[PDB]
Amino acid sequence: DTEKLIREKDEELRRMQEMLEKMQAQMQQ
Amino acid sequence: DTEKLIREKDEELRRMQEMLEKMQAQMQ
Ligand SMILES: [Zn+2]
Ligand SMILES: [Zn+2]
Ligand SMILES: [Zn+2]
Ligand SMILES: [Zn+2]
Repeated sequence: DTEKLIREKDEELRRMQEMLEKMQAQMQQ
Repeated sequence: DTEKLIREKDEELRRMQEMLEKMQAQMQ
């Protein structure tokens, strides 16, 4: 399914952005 | 205690490095 494929990939990208965000914060505080 | 502190900070960087590697591999 094409909408499901876009959605699953987009969520994975969102989860990775959040991880990077949490990592950068750890190297600050 | 300085050696213990260095290892604990190293463990945290390794965990971040390892998650970074999973992201790059995952984006294949
Ligand atoms: Zn469809
Ligand atoms: Zn997106
Ligand atoms: Zn889900
Ligand atoms: Zn966020």
